[PDB]
Amino acid sequence: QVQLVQSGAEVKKPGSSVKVSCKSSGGTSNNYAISWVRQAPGQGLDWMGGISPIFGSTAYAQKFQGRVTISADIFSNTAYMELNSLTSEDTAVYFCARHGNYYYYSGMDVWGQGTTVTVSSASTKGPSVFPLAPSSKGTAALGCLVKDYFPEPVTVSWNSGALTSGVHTFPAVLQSSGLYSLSSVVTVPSSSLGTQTYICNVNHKPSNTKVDKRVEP
Amino acid sequence: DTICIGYHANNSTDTVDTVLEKNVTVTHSVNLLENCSAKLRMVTGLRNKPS
Amino acid sequence: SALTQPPAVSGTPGQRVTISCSGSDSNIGRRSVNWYQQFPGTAPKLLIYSNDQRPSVVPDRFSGSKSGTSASLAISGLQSEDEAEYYCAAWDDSLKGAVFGGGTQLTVLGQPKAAPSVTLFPPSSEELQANKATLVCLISDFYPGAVTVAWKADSSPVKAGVETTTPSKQSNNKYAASSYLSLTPEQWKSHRSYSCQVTHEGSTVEKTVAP
Amino acid sequence: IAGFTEGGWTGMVDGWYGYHHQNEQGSGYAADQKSTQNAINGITNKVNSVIEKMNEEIESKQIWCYNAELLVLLENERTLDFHDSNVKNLYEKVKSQLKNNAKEIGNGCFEFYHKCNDECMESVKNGTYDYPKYSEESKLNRE
Ligand SMILES: *[C@@H]1O[C@H](CO)[C@@H](O)[C@H](O)[C@H]1NC(C)=O
Repeated sequence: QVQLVQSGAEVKKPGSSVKVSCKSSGGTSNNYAISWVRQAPGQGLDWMGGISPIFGSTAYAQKFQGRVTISADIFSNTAYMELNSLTSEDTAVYFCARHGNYYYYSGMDVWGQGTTVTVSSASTKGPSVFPLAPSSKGTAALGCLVKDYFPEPVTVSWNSGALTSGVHTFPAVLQSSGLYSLSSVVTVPSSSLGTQTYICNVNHKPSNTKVDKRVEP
Repeated sequence: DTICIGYHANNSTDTVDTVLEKNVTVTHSVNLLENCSAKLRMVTGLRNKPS
Repeated sequence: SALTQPPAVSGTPGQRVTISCSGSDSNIGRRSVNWYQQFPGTAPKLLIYSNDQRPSVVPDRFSGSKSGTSASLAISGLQSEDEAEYYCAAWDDSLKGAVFGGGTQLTVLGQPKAAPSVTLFPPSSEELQANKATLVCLISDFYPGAVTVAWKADSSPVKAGVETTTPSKQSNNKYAASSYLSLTPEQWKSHRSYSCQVTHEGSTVEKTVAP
Repeated sequence: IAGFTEGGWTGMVDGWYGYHHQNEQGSGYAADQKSTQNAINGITNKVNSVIEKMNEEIESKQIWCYNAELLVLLENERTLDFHDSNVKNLYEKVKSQLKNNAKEIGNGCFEFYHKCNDECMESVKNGTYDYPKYSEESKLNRE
């Protein structure tokens, strides 16, 4: 079975360029057409262009023309997408897909995991965490606020990951200020509050920040 | 009403040599110098003969 | 978008529902149609290709049709797992590119209405010390997963600093969401009350905090 | 305008082998998806195979350099002839479909003795052409 393997997620300041890779693992895709399709966050699919290495084709969307360089390598079963003159608007998730045949008319039936690329003029920052005390509620809610961190993503666990039931961590919110922020909450029995203690494990790899915080009433 | 059967052509300038012919122009070719003879062009496309 | 898709469709389990694609002659009119299925945060999957062809693995309840410059995707006997975003696609002869629809949101609502439980949090003592204030609104256990959040200062509505996350599903299948109002400490100290107004299916729930 | 005997089609970008049709509805280039893909499946297979064989000393490495360059020549030969074989199969794939419902103009083109609309054209291309459907129409026009 054929598989598509993309480089990990990338983050760049505007105007630089980023090159994303696609490896055909477990077989070759040289005999297939491959396309790069991008999804802006919460947006529809957008065709950037494609390449068919044996056929001898390199194709471009009219809109991405002159700014993108799509190249391929038959020996390594790898396809490349290079985007240039990056802007914040180029922030998206980028996919590679293998078609049914050599050309782009056929449906695309094999997809890479996708590589997320984010363009922001800011740099790396550690999150600021603040506890959310249980004032309100036979069941109650307490939580953690993760504030002002760049770039994505941050992981949160509770009590060294031992606490799992009823825990929900929200999607992060990108601040007008340009910093991501998010909240984590858990629902617990009201009875257990005075007795049982709660600590949140927050890890942010990009800053390489590891913070433990205890939430108290 | 007519229908024609035809083959592909383009402006590819790539040339390769074959046993019988030398410098045949083709639509696409791959260069094997990734892994010397200076030219190790292998044809993938077909012979380029524009209208 | 070269291809026209409805923003959202809805169905109850067991129903047959249809999704439309409106194009011009340059694309659908002259080209084959492909349909894609996407689950959130994951890569798309190919559903229909060449207008009506279906992959071997895809359930037979999926079918495709194309007429003129418009195409339709039909899913009969709708199931809960089919809830996802759907994209029509075609090659465009004028553009010499693949074009996509805006995307179509299918909702399979197999739960009875659940109004949200709202719990609103005041700024932490630490955060104020930082000279920052944020208010956190937690909306939980509501179904279906669409709500509107409004923030009030005193009894008057405010919009600066309001940033709201999109609904996400629970373990118990209900949706949950969070909203934040970012404040300067003086703004927070000054007005007597702040309220968070959540509206779900036409009914408003409110929580209020005071310094 | 012809046609593969006289030369290649610059108008066709979407295939190695294809059709060109002209009728009341229009004139246009189309690719034969089947035969080209087969070829690509074929061309790529040999290419992968050629690479696999590849991996006093100055002197021997010159020997080895020889070994490749010969192989390229064989496969380049085998390759171009493969296409030339394939284009033939397509013309004839078509000539076997049409029979006397059409004229072989020579140089690689066919002119129909019956009216051919886009739907009939397509029937020709996919191998489902209905000879009897137009065969009465064709018999008359010849005379
Ligand atoms: C090969 O062809 C080119 C024209 O593309 C010509 O300039 C060159 O001299 C030829 N070389 C040989 C060795 O025939």
